[PDB]
Amino acid sequence: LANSVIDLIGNTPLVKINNIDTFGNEIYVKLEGSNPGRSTKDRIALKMIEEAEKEGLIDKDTVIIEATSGNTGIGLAMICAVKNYKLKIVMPDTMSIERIQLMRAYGTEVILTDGSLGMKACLEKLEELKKNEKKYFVPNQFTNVNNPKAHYETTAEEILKDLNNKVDVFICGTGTGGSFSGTAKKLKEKLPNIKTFPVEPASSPLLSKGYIGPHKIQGMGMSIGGIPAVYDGSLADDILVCEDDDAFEMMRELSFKEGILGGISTGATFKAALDYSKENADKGLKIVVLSTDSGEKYLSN
Amino acid sequence: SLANSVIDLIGNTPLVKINNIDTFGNEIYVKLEGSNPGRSTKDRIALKMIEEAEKEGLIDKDTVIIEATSGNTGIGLAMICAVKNYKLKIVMPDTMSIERIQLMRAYGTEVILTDGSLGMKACLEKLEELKKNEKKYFVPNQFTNVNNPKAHYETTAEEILKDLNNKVDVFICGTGTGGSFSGTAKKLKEKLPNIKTFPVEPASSPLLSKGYIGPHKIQGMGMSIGGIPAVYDGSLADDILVCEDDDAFEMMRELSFKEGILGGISTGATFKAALDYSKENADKGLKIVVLSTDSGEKYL
Ligand SMILES: *Cc1c(COP(=O)(O)O)cnc(C)c1O
Ligand SMILES: [Ca+2]
Ligand SMILES: [Ca+2]
Ligand SMILES: [Ca+2]
Ligand SMILES: [Ca+2]
Ligand SMILES: [Ca+2]
Ligand SMILES: [Ca+2]
Ligand SMILES: [Ca+2]
Ligand SMILES: [Ca+2]
Repeated sequence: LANSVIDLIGNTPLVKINNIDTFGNEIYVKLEGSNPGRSTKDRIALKMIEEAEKEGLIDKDTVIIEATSGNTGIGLAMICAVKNYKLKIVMPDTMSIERIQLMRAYGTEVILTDGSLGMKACLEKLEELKKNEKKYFVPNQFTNVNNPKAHYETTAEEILKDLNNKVDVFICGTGTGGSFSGTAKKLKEKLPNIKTFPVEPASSPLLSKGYIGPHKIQGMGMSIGGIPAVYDGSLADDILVCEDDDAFEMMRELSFKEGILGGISTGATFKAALDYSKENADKGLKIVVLSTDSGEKYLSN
Repeated sequence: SLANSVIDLIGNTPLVKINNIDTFGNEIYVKLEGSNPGRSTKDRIALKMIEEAEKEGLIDKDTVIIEATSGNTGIGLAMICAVKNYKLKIVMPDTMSIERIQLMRAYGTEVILTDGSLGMKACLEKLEELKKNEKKYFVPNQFTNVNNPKAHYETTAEEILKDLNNKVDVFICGTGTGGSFSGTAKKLKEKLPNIKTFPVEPASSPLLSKGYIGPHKIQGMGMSIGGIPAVYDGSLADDILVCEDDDAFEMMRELSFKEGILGGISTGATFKAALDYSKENADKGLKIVVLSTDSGEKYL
């Protein structure tokens, strides 16, 4: 028994890749789409809220307000439904409409900004919304230590446990950089020789080339006007990248060949990992790819 | 939770207690079959129908799998066939959610549509033409295949018994084929002779309770193949429950708003029926289990 869907967060499965040729290394995909909110962000939504509760920052009538590209908003929405908190989300209008529909299904109010202005415009709009709220809490996933800490505490421990501490490589897409940075930090503490790589959009190559651009890999990319505080670049053994169309193609390869329905970022991160495996062919490496969300919410794209 | 493929993730779904919605002094637990990798309970029957046919020698590498479905059985089959590299063709009514078509095609399925005003019977008729064009095929036929209710008899029911430590008073389940209801109820009644088990049908297509069919919006429920499916066992039903379309939608929204449970339309219908039942039997301390057949994302 679970007492609520909150008890279903985490403990997600790790699936081996069987049909796609992985070049003499083993690739495992951690399916964060299995979380009740259908993304890894359920983990950070839960920890950011639970820690704020313990700190006395959230009353029953505190309005939670967050800027998000979607999944953190969905995770927060689901948790706020269970907890009976009021949530307002600011999101760009360029993200999948299914994100809006999911948040609204849980009772969350959505405020939209012009997506050509990036997540920075969301953060600016949130400042305006604060002026009309008597009592609020902003989780601020871009700076809140409880974003990477959630992954340090749970995501990484699950990887270590499921693979019996045999992990050579970990690869993860980045937006805030929290899932990469928190997970890689714990993995590196327990497995000093592991290699950990973040992925970013080839069309918004902030970490690899120093500039941003428009791209279609929803959830990835850094558009707040700098590198998020929760990203820890010292953990990156290299920066990997993926083109928009390659990300979409790999998403369909995964569903056609493995029955794995992941999001666009999963396609991007997996493509990067498969390229890495090919470059490192026949080494018998155990490579773990984080699939951030499931692919259901991208049928409209 | 290391898995060799998504097939290993089928089953062992969670039972969640309802805590915010008023359940009238009984405990209601929802079995969340949306947690399956294909997002419905039909993953269980897709897996058993295919695995049993493999063992029988009815599926070779070049055998085309052909099935009529309202969606979820097709999605389950598609995900399993993707892993196993079998060619799948599905016939579905054009009145079901477009997300069903997109999901099945994502897994590589060829999806053929029939006019939904004609019901599932039209899908079954269309299967005849598809059979003529294939040298090797297997039709799982969820409406007649005992491996549909047997999957639930073997796994779903045992998970319910295990998770509640054999303390279950009432089981309530929506019907389309009748397989999930009939398989699960059969096992539960073999182990718990006092348990009450109820199927739910759409109030506006009350075939079992009133002997006629009609239009409804509770996708996945209802019987439109031209009679009662062979896998439905009406001797297990302690009564026939129903739900109206509007109430099913309202309850779907109540579940997501108040419990953070995003279930399909049939989950709203089945849950509303269980709530009504619980209200009529208020304050008896009954342990009521409701099967939530699928998750709600495909209805957006
Ligand atoms: C198939 C289905 C049903 C009916 O289940 P049976 O076990 O075939 O009676 C109910 N709800 C949904 C969402 C379904 O896909
Ligand atoms: Ca150490
Ligand atoms: Ca290093
Ligand atoms: Ca390209
Ligand atoms: Ca009462
Ligand atoms: Ca035999
Ligand atoms: Ca195929
Ligand atoms: Ca195909
Ligand atoms: Ca009504």
